[PDB]
Amino acid sequence: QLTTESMPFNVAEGKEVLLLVHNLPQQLFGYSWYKGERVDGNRQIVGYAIGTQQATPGPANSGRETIYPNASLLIQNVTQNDTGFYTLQVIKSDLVNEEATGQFHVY
Amino acid sequence: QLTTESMPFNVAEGKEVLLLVHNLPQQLFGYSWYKGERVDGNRQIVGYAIGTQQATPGPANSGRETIYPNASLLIQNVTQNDTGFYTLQVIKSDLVNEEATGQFHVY
Amino acid sequence: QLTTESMPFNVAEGKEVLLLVHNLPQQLFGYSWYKGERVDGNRQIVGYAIGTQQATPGPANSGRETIYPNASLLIQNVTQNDTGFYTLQVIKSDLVNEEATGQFHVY
Amino acid sequence: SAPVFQAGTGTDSTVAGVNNEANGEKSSAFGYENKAKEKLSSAFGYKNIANGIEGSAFGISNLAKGQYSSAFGFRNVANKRHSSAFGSGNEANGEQSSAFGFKNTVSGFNSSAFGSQYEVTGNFSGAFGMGEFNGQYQYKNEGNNSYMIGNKNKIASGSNDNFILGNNVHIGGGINNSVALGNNSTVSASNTVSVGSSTLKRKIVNVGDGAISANSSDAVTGRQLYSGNGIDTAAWQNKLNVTRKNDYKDANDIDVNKWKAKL
Amino acid sequence: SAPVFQAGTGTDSTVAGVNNEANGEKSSAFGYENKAKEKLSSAFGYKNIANGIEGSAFGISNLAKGQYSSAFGFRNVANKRHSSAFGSGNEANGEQSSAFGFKNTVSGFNSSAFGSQYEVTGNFSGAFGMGEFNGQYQYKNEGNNSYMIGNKNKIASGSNDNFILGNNVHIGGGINNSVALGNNSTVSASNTVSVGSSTLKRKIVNVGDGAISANSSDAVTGRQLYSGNGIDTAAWQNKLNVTRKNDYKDANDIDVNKWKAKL
Amino acid sequence: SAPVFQAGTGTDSTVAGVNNEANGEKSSAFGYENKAKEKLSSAFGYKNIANGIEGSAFGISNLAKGQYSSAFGFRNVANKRHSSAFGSGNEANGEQSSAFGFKNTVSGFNSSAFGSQYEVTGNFSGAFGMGEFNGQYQYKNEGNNSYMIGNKNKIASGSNDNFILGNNVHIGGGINNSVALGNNSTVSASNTVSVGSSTLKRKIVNVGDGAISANSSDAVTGRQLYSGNGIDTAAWQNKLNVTRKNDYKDANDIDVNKWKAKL
Repeated sequence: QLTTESMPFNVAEGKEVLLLVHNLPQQLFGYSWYKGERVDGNRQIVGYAIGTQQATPGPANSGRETIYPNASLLIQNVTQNDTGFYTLQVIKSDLVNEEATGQFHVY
Repeated sequence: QLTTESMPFNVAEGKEVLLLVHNLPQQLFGYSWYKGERVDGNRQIVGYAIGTQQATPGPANSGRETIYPNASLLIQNVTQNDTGFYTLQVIKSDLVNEEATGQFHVY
Repeated sequence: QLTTESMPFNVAEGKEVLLLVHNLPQQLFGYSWYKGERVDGNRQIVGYAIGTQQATPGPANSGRETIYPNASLLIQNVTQNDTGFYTLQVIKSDLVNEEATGQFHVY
Repeated sequence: SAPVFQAGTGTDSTVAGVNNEANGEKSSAFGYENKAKEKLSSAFGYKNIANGIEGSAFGISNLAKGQYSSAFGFRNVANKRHSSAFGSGNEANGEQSSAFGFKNTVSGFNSSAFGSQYEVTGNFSGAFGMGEFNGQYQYKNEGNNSYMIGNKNKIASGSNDNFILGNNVHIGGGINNSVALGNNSTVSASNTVSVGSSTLKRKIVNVGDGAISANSSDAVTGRQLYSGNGIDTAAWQNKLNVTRKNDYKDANDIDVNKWKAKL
Repeated sequence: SAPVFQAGTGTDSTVAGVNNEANGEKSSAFGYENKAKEKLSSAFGYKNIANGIEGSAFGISNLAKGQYSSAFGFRNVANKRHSSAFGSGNEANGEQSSAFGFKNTVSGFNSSAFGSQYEVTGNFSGAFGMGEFNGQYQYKNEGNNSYMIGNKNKIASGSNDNFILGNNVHIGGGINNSVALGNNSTVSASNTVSVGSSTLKRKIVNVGDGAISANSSDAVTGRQLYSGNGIDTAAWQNKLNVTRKNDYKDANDIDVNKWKAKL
Repeated sequence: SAPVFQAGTGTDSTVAGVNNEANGEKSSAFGYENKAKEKLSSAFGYKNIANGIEGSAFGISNLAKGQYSSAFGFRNVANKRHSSAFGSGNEANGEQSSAFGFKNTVSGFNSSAFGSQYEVTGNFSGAFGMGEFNGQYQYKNEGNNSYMIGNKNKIASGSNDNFILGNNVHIGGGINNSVALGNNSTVSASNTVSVGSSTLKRKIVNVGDGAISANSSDAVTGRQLYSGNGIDTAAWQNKLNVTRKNDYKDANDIDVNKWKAKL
């Protein structure tokens, strides 16, 4: 089962937050990170394409989010408005989709 | 059954002639008026399209024929060369066709 | 069976060589002459298209080979490097292919 | 009638469904009330007819009459050799022709139509885009070796070798070797490129500098007219009667007697 | 379960394969686990669903929901009337729309997409070429009566009547009636034709001679500026203060007293 | 042999017709002498072979070898992943490639061909129109990120980022970032736009007025050269030696002794 892990769960007001993915399926097509609980066009942060090895930011990008080629997200200089839920969508080689959810709270 | 009615059947040399349609099928695609008994490309007066709500004259138009959005034809300032037969073609939403025939004589 | 005939088999150092075809199938699409034993893109002399009635030389053309509209080849001013094997490809109206082989040696 | 799964009236033929009939050699009729009538023909779906040798009808109410012809979708017609109709309501009446999309008619040799409601009656021509249809086609491509891209465009008969990329462009008779660019553009002569009409005109921007020489067919930018570098001094000096400063400081080419009088 | 060849639950319906069900009148379900649910609908292949009247699904995992809709290939979706999806992974959500190729989405009225990874959300628009897709579409055509040919192009919403033939061209909001030509070109105004950008500029070559007259909207070549034929002599002679040679040989328009002083 | 309606040699497989064989898991072979050999594969029609996982062959003598590949029509070949062949005699040997029409070959990554007798061997390229074929292809598109629209056009290898809209245009090696417009046009340099050849030249008509300033890259019309408004007076006055009228009426900058001699 696809799983997402936050590290650390509780973070300071100026540190880095890293979200990792375990049990990622093989033979994929691309990734996409969203904000909240639902997959929405207007609430996308960053996406990655494996065919061209390309990374492209989305409408809800501020300049502090970075994607890595293992479905991993890095956020720097977090504030009190960055606390809550996040959603990950994985597209496979057969055009089928998978979803995962992570969470973290800032103090 | 699709029917066409002329009013009046006998008309003067300067009056108006009106052709009406009864039992028009629903869910249509367009209309087209011809001159004579056969559907011919070179003998079309006017046509109407429901998708864009458009009316466009044909090669056999003189400037005296008007179409209405109920498959009705109006002819003004008739002469002795405008007497005879007329044909109506109706295209449905399934791309099938229907034909009707009307007639009037001028004295 | 498609057959190719050379005339003459033994030719001089400055004469003409003519290759003819017997039992050519009907309802064809085009012809193509190659050098050697295999059909290769880089070793084509000339080709003919029946749809447009066109003849177009290939990469391995020197200026001495002529095609006729009966799958016949004429070579003029032969040298000692023009001796050996030749291949003919015939494309039919169903997009299927046929091959034939001819040979001649120069003294 | 109940469905039946057995052989047909031809040799090595097969019918599968309700009220099917296969009459050719090695023919297949699968679905509801299909008809295969020739050699190596296939009718799959609902009320499909295949009358040509090696013709295929797949879908709903399709007709394949030519040899090596294909009708795929809803109410398509293929009539000639190597003609293809794909989509909804397409007819192809030319050899090696292709109709793709919604209500496209092709009747030329090696012509292609993609989109909605175009007719191509020319040879070696092509249409990409949208037109209109209300019983008859109101925008056609009737030229040879001409191509159209856009909405509501027309090329007349006898006008050959034309290219249109735009909307509402109508080329008349007697025009050859022309290019039209933009929306609501007009062409009225041969061997011309038009970028507008007589009511609205366009500007060409981001153009590099040309060459100013005796035989130079390159466009000229505004800076070159502003500065004037590279022009023939003698031609402009004898076109506009100029008295040169070096010949003015030192009195040259003067009529002496007339200067005696006034002075 | 073993394959079964019999009638369905509708009138004059047929199921042929394993675990098929036909529920409409004159419907056909042939293959593995197909579903035909309406009148005159056909499902052929592997796990195909036809929910619309006269809708056809042919291939692997296709959906045909609209009336007179066609889905042909691998994982295609047709939703509206007279909508066609042909190829791999195409969806058509507009009336009389066409999606052809790999991963193309059309949601406009009478719009067409051919190629790889474009979305056309405008009306009477068209796309030919390649884009990108990583969960969401990153290049869309959102203008009306606009056409795009190439790779990685964008048109915003509210920008209508535009034509692009090139790569990496992005048109912003508020631009109408423009044409962009070339690779890496930019457009920043209405009623303009652009052939480059502010960093790289192109030259226009092989241009015929224009007309030099009072009202002539034709381009000017380098030879015409070099020679200067056909210009207004009086306008240039009073724009640049010239003392004409015929008025210099014969003393005319001189202030006599000032010539008395110096001489 | 008589037709047979039973199970195949795989798990949950089905054969329907004459001399059919299905060997994969959940496979379907319907028609005359069809062959399905992999998982979730479909062969419908006459002598069709499906050798790839989730590959579909529909029609007459089609081959589907790649994964998620589709062959629809008469004698089509699909070889790679997500490759589509639609029509008559098309082959697609590239990943995510599309061949539509009559005798089209694509062997590039994300490339598209529509029409008759073109070969596209480049990556991210496209062809729309007509070519020629007599055993070998005589017009190919061998450039990357290049597009061709018309009849009998060629792009060589190593020439990238090119766009052609016309007929009989041949681009040689070493040319990049060029645009060719018109019939029988020639291109011979990089970063250029050509509207003709060295034997026939075209005119650009209906052009708006540019800007005459120090840094203005806009085209100039005939009226601007006719009138001469907006030019630098000092640059033209020192380029062409002019004696100004105000300096001629009042004797200025004269060599007094030389005027003493002659007068």
